[PDB]
Amino acid sequence: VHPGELDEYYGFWSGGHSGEVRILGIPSMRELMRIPVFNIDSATGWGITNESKRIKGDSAHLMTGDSHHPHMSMTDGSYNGKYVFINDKANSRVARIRCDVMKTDKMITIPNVQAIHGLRVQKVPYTKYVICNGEFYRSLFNVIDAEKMEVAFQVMVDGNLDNTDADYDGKYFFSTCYNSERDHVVVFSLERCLAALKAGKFTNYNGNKVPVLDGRKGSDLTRYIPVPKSPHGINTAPDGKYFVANGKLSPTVSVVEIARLDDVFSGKIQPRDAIVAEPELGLGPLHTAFDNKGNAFTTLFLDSQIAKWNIQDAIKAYNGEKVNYLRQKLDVHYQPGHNHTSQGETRDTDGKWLVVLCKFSKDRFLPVGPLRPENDQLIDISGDEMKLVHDGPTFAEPHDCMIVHRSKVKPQKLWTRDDPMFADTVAMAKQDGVTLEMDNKVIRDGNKVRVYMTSIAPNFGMNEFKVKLGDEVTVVVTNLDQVEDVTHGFCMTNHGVQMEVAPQATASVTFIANKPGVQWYYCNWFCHMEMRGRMLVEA
Amino acid sequence: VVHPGELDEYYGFWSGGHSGEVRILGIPSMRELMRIPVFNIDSATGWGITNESKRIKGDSAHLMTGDSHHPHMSMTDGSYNGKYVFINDKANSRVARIRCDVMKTDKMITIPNVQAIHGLRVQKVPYTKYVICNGEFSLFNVIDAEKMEVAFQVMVDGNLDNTDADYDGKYFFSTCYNSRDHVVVFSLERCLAALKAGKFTNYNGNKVPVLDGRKGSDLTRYIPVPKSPHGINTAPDGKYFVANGKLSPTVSVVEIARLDDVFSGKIQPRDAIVAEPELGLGPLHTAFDNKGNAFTTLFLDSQIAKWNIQDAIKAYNGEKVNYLRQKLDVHYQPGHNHTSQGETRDTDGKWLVVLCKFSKDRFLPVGPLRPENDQLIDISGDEMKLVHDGPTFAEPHDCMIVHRSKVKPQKLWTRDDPMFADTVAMAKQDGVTLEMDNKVIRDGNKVRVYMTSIAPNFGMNEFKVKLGDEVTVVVTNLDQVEDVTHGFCMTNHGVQMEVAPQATASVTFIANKPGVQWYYCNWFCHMEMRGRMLVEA
Repeated sequence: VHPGELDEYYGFWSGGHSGEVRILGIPSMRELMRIPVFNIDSATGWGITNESKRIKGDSAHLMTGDSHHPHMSMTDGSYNGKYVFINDKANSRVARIRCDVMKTDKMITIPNVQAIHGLRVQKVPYTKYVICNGEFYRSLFNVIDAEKMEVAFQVMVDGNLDNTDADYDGKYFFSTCYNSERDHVVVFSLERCLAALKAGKFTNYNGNKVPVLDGRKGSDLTRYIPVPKSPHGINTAPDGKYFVANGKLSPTVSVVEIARLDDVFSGKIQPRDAIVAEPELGLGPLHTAFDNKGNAFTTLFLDSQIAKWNIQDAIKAYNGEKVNYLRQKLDVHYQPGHNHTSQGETRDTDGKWLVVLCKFSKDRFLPVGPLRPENDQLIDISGDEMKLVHDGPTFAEPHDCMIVHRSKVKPQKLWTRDDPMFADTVAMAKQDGVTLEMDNKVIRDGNKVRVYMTSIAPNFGMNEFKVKLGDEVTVVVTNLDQVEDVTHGFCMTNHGVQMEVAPQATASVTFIANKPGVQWYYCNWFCHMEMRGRMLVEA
Repeated sequence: VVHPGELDEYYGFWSGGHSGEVRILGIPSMRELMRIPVFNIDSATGWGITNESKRIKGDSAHLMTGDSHHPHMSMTDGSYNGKYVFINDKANSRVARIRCDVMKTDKMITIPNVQAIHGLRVQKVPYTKYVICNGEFSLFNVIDAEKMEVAFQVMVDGNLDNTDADYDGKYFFSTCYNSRDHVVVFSLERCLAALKAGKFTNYNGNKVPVLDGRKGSDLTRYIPVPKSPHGINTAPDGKYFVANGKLSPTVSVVEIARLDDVFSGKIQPRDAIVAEPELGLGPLHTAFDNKGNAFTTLFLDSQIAKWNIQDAIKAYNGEKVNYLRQKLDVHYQPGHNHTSQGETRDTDGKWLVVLCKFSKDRFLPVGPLRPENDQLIDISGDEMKLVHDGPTFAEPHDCMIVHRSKVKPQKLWTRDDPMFADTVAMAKQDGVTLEMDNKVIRDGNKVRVYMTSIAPNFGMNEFKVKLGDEVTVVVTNLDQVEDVTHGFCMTNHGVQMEVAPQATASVTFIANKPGVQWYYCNWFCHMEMRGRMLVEA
């Protein structure tokens, strides 16, 4: 990607422990934007603005989180560009990002659980539900309503749940049990789950209304396919025909044929009969991604490699044929966890790019101290041979990523005044008699002051206001510029308050006027230089 | 082109801008290798939340944000020594020191008498004894690099913008954006003289020495420069500085040798100037190669102008000569630019980096918030060539490029490190030896819990607290291999922290939440590292 040329895909990377989501240019691998979710963001005021606190809700007091599995919504198994879903492994939260504006717009705490592993989206007919694994010793599969951001129901299971995926028919979800020689993949029949809901075969644990179903062994709702051993990843192939459970402690992967699952649910066949391959690949197989020619790419954590293999040949070998299913092994640097192909989790898998997330970079970059970056490696798989083309230092241990063709995402260039994200601020303003598109007013409410001001580069609509020492001050800034990329900032000097105000947005922030005398506020973002003003704090 | 297996030639220290951090970049890759938290609350490392970082932030530990402005590395003597990086928080009147051995912020001060801080540079020669910055009361601040305390302040007329230093240790310089305006020149020798002679005032409840550098004073000389000048940049031969015209289409070149005679009264302030070349609309900032050329950002024109300094001197004295060598479009609205080792005697003329404020069409769209564009230009050959377009987050104001040989960080922490010394001292008063103990100490409604970690285990499986107890967790990573960072994460309490090999970190929270509460090693250290805090009603 020379200068002047554009990337072909957007990458949505997990921020890991940074609590953000990152947008990347694929194949350049350059970071284009950071979207704050679970962190406190100095740049935007996310965590500190009243709008962001409202979105955070009950968890607004949390300052950190571990951004885990980012997935984008689909319509019938292709990305639709609408939302990106992400979980906080550390605090039992799932967040939704709206891709028109690239900001987090909803966040929920999942009830009845102390941790959240694994998040994926329903593929087909479209993303109605988001699924993830919870724990409290025992496990709960969670089905969340994507558009409502509410928990629909949960299914209690035998075992401890790890990763999840979904099929390409809308009938089934599945998850790996990391603990119960064999472990299992639990398969969830959605039809049967929804039936059981209408019948009223459910419980609520104390202090909530989330309906909990019984999906333990011998339930109608679930079948347990045995698989070795403490498996990790579970990955659906882009033809809808198989899924792969990744051995981890065992040097294999088990391939299951989704068409057989009905027969397992009827008792027409036994759970083991779902499995149609068990190819030995190498030590520590964690995660499998797929191309468009029926090959798979599996990360070998202990071996530090990617194994390319062919799924039809593996099925043939499990039936005693002499065919080589392993195509190639490629060293990676070092300790690969997850890997993802370009549009890989969808029907549009194009077989161009494989990304590998390696946990230890070692000698691969300049030394920068005891805290070291991870390595994200870009692999050209478009040809017969896999080829390592780029090493991407990466911060705070991203767990997972997602790659979408640019044609499927179309962000806004400006906010719109009716956006739900600052609707409640607009509501508050209306209560005070204030029209945000034209007014610069100060409202006095007891020991509170709300200060409504507009900004048009190169100045604020209010030169100054006067408050008392001690007063709780709320500042509502509306950026009335109508030109793309003309972000304004509001910074109240020496109070540790700053926030971006994008074109057409309103933002607000609340602080105590603790310091007496003339305080300066200004436009911190390049919006000029006059954008300046004074808060006179009186003794 | 840095291929897989090849390493970058230089480290870049990039301003975090409004992110409040410093970024470490590989040059010429332009890959972000690390983020050093400074003025921000960092979720990944716990910086801003841990007791160690709160101690370093001091009187500003309540602030949750800032705008990290000018990163500059220490020198000996006109050459980077890799020891420290200094950086200011424009928004909150703070300066911070990063130790490059550990790549962490080790000191932070709030500067007195000042309501905001703009420029920051390091003394070059004989070594980085002082760090200099500009404050609005305006005040010139001289900070003791090593001690991180303000040595003295100098009151001037007009409003200070950017600053630089000479290559002899005699003179500091600053632009005034408000009162032709001026560049104030400060004589260090005469400033130190006046300190010793007691010719200084104090303010308020600080005892910071404040000297008079207003017009007419012995300490300062005001050189007139058009118009609301921005950048002030010292050429790498030490002979000139350039003040950047901004509103005026020019740069002014002052000859540093002439400044003694300006201070003596032998020549006039205006006689300092030896070239005023016209370059283009909006000249903001200049960088230098190692062949006599300068590279100036033209903001309104959106270009870089390469010109020659000696030819501009010749043209100023009537000669019929062409000083302007090339103009280059950049994309778009160039603010600052820096050359590889450019602000030192080691300037190598390999690479120019340009910070442009508007991406517009250069990257995939990503919403109403757009990245800025950091453009890498190859300046080795005759003409300048654009080789790379670097999206950057949150408006980086400034950067510096240092050769990798001059930086040499630690692989591990050491137990005596002053960054956890007071924790170590607190553990000692509790009778605790951090390299071996897993203990719980009870004190009123305080609880101190000391634990060790060796992958894949915490030394303490579980402990018991009452509801509402104030709990400090001190974790010591005892692995001895590089790159085996651990984390401590107490689930559902919004507490996480990195614990690098041999380091100690502590975090204090209230146990608000009854019942079993899991903590674990969030960072890949795995997978057993788990443990239970039992909170009892």
